[PDB]
This record gives sequence, structure tokens and C-alpha cells, in this order.
Amino acid sequence: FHRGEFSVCDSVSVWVGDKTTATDIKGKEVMVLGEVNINNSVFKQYFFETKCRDPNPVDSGCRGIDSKHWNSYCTTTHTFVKALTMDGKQAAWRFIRIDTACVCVLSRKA
Amino acid sequence: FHRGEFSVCDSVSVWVGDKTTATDIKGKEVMVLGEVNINNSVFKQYFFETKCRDPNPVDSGCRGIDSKHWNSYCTTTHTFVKALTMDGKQAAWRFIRIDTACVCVLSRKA
Amino acid sequence: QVQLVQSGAEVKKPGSSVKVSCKASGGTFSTYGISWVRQAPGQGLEWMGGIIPIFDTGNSAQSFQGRVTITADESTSTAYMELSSLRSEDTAVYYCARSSRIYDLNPSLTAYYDMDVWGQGTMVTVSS
Amino acid sequence: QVQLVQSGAEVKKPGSSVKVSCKASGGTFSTYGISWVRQAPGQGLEWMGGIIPIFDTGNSAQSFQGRVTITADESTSTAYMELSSLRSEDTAVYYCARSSRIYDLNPSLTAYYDMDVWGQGTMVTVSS
Amino acid sequence: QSVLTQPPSVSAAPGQKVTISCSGSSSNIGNNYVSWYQQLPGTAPKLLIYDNNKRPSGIPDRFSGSKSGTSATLGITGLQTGDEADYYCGTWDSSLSAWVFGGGTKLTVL
Amino acid sequence: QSVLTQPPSVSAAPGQKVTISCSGSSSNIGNNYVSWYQQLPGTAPKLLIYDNNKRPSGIPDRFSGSKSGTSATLGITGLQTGDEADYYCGTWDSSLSAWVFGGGTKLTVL
Repeated sequence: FHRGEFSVCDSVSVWVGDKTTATDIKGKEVMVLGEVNINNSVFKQYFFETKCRDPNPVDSGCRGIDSKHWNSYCTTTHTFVKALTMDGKQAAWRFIRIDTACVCVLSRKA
Repeated sequence: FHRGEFSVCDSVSVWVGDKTTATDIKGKEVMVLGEVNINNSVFKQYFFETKCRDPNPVDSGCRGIDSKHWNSYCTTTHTFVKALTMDGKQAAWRFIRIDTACVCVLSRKA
Repeated sequence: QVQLVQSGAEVKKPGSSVKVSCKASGGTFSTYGISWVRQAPGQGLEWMGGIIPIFDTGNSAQSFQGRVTITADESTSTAYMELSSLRSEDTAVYYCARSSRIYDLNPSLTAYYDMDVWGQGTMVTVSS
Repeated sequence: QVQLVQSGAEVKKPGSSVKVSCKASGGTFSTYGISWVRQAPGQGLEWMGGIIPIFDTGNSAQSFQGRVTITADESTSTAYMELSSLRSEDTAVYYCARSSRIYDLNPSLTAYYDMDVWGQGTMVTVSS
Repeated sequence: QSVLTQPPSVSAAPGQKVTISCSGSSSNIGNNYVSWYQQLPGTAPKLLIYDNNKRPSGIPDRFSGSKSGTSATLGITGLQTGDEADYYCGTWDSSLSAWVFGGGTKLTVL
Repeated sequence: QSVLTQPPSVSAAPGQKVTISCSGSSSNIGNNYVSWYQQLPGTAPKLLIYDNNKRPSGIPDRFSGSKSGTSATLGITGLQTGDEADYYCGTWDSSLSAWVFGGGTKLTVL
């Protein structure tokens, strides 16, 4: 099969254009600029963010998990994308941490 | 718990700087430019790609799945990032499809 | 601020096809996932389908037997709903809605969205 | 064909701290995930830890009790391994390795990688 | 006939807590998220609750939402004349691959 | 003592298929991917196999890899004098949160 009914964890994708602050590749909190100019034309800084809808879609944790043997929950993974960030007075072009998916994490039961 | 042993699907993150062709936001195959200049300073176009290590990490499908009730496999999700492209003529700063995570998809058993 | 402006109310004959418009007044039309829900006078809500203009990926209800043809144009910022072969039972108030949240966006899953902001509505009457 | 150049072989006294270098000849140092594996003369391989220079996120083996301090500098493109409070048993050939593939990069998982390309090695001898 | 089972009419006194029930199966509520809609006479529906408990901006703290298995409930505290409207159910059905709505509940205030 | 169990020594005639075994647990091999390393006398180890079966560029088709449950095997076809080296195991131990190696297998050719 290819087309599934649902994933183990439910995702929520939102196009974000109102970004003001973000955590950089290292961990430093950087100021995000709303616009980016590509020599001749200007573009509004848009970011595709996908996060977890709920940490426990099922009482046991993730959907379709062997509950009697596994401790599970839904966590949000990250991606690193270049963004026009303002550092004090000068504009920089460096990677920033962004929510990109909702995955399930396992742990053995006692 | 927070820190898990392993996810339901195994991921593999690779920093890609050798991108020549990519699928755009609609589906059109576009030519990706190797460098991007900020009017004076130049930057090599780097993309953070995360894909599936294997579709079936476990014989049944994904790890820690209720095999007797669910049909499962690991699929690669996508993200959309702005990249300096060229549709044969000139510069185009438009969104492109990129591998970003490895998730598990479920299906009910007969 | 962002409001969904629909087409004017129409009265059509059985067997015809009505095309209802849904323009997003303001901006960021491609961001949302335009939905379509109909409501017969003094009856419940019936989901028809939807489309994401940025991906041009659509979804329709199986109950309609492929009569609904949901289309979208980013340039004009308008989403259209065409219901071919009109029946007396199709006499309803046709609403269009938007959602900034797109659930289950996966190549192996059918992507869906809620109905956050609703349109004013378009009354379609089928005279018999 | 990028290669990993290590620091020269050293002879140290017990209790001291040895810092081994790992310079990447070529480029794309931040792309890789620099690993550290030691090997005692005529013995098996022992994993120590690793660091990703682009994220500055490190991981070390619990068996070492926090003696290993893996550091990295992107500007010099060199990775460092500092083993504090040296013992006679620590007498081994210290290797550094690279990997472009980063597995389990999740905030809820301990990120890891393989040893695709290995360094020449650095013989650290502990006197007694 | 509607997929989601809702009571036809509900009556309550002003300034009192009132509940509206919702019924379904594993195909919808059991493996998804419930959303509530407020439809005033001669007005378009309005999003009241989303993701079982969450409420959007503008909606007061007076409106509550809770989900338990294949059933969901809406809670209206501190009742007023303005609340007099038709309340609908809404969730995604994985098997039908369509959004399913409830029958509708007529809220009447004296 | 090594976490991953490997035979101490293996002997074979030139131009013959030879196998090296690896014994792990549910914590490592069973729920992870096995990698093989070639260590020539007075030389640094070299990546031979990765992700159970895959082999990097430069490595000939003569080297094979297979994994079945908590056990993996390495296959060297068309044996030669140059192959005479120590072969090691390698995978990720989820419980120990560290990369675990095998004992080492001495390949001897007459």
C-alpha cells in the first residue's frame, strides 16, 4: 500500500511570514528581518513550519503503537534554513532552527 | 519520559551543497544555482536534507508498531524552502521541495 | 482583516452547472487551504471538498460522485466551486472557508484542513 | 578526496591532560560529524565520542566518567580531543573520523553518526 | 443522515453551564480531533473550538471542549441571550477521506 | 569485553567466499544498522560496509553485508593476499547511548 489512513503522529503545517525572533544553528537567539532583497526584487521572508498537533493523539501515546511493550509520545523535529537575520546594526545571512515534522519516539517498558 | 531510545522510523540528515536540479512548489523541475550573492558578499547554496534510512527498519514495518492490527512503513516528508533558481533565462527566488523527515504511516488490517 | 468575498446568489434550472466564486480580500491567498461546505435551508452542514492554491492539490467528497470541480487562481486570488447536473435537493447555501493550518501534509497521506474563517455564503436555488 | 590530519604522537606522565588535534584538509568541515575512537596496542577499538561543528553539539561515552572534552573550531577547521587525568591503561592509538550522514537528529533523541573516513592516528603513551 | 450524532435541541437558564454531546467511531473521533462551530440565525458558522480543547483568538474563556474515546463534549459557562444559536460538530474521517459534520444542536435561552 | 560478539580468528584459501559473524542484542544490531571496518597491519580502519548492506565508493563488489535480527554477517568473495587484515563490527547502542564495536576478527590467508 501507499496511501495511509493516518500517521503515528498528527502534523500541522503553517506558512509563517510574521517571524521576528528565532534560535540560530548554534543556539544564539537572533532577530529575524521581515523582508529579503534579491538585488532587483524584494521578497517577504516566508518559512514553512510543521509541528505536532498534540503530544498524545492516543491515551497510550502515539497511534498504532504496541502499548503493552512501548512508552511513546509525539515530538517535533527541526530543520535549518538560511534567513536574513539582524545582528545589532548589520544584516547577516545565517541558518536558523525551524519546526519541520511530528515524529514518534519509543522507550522500553519495565 | 523525554529522551527516547529510538524513533519509529530512522532518519539520516545530510548537508547538501551540490544541488543542481529540484522540484518547485507546484511540481515543475527547476535548475538550482550553486551560489547566492547579497549585493557584495557571496554564499554557497546549502540545504539541510533529512530522509528515510530504510522503509522497513523492522520486518513488520516501523519500530514498536502493533503488527497484528496495523500495516505500516516509513515515508519521507517534505519542506518548502526559498532557493536561487533559473528557469533557463534568469534568476528566480522561489520555493523548492526538499526531504525533511522520516515518518510512519498506518493502515488498518482486514 | 482578511475576509472571503463570495459570488452573488443564483437561481438555476435542473441539469445546469453553477460556478460559485470565493475571493480572499487582502493577501496571502496561497497560504490558506480553501474549503467548501453547503447547507440546505433548515438543515445541517455538508462538506463538499477543498483546494490548496500554492500546491494546486484538491480533495472532494465521494458522496457527490464527481459533480464538484474545485478550481483556484492565485493571480485573481479567487477559488471556484462548480457543481454540474443540478438537482432539486442541491438547493442550499454554499459557503467557502479558509485555514492557515494544513494537517497531514505527507505524500503518503490525504492532506486536510479545518474551517477557521467562513465566507458570507451564496444561496443556490434549483426550481422544479 | 578530503583527508583528516592529526597531531603528532606524544609521551605523557600520569595525571596529565593530552589534547589531540584533527584538521580537515580541503573543505566542508561543518558538514561532517567528527568522531573519536581509541585503540590500545594489540587490542580492539573503543569509541570515545564526537561533535558536529555546525551545531557545536557533542556526545561522549559514559565509561570515560567525563574525562574526555571534545571541542571544535570551524575557522581553523580543526577538531580537538582532551583526555584529562591520564592513566597507564589510556596508552592507545587515538583516531579521529568523519561522516557526512547524521542519524537521529531529533531534540528527543541522542544524535549519532558513523566513521566513513578515518585519520592517520596519534600514539599517546603514558609513562609509569 | 449525519455521521456524527448530536442532540436535536438543548435548553438552559441564563448564567448556567451547559453541555452538548458528540458521538462517533474509530474511523473519525476515535483517531482524530473534534472541532465546534457556532451558527447564529441568518449568519455563517464560526470556529469555536479546534483540536478537542483549543480555542482561537476572539473566542472567550466561557467556551470549553473535551474528548473521551469516540465521544466529545462542548461546555458553555455563564450563559447569555447572544449564545442562542445552532451548534455543530466537525472531525476528519480517515476511512471516508472526508470531513464529517454533526446533526446540529439548537441552543434555546429564556 | 566487547559488547558485540565477533570470532577471534578466521582462516580461508585464496579465491574463496568467507563469512564473519556479529552477535548483538535488541538494544543495538536488532534495532539499528551494522557497519564493517577493515584494519590492515599498521594502518587506520577503513569503512567497508554501512546500513547493513550498502558499501561506499572505492570498495569493490567482492565485499557483502547482511543482517537478520540481532545478528549480522560480512562476506568476502574472491579472496586475495591483500585482504589479510583485522575486521571489526560497529553499530549504535540505544541503552548505552554510545557507538559499540566488536571484538575483532583476524583474517588469515595461506
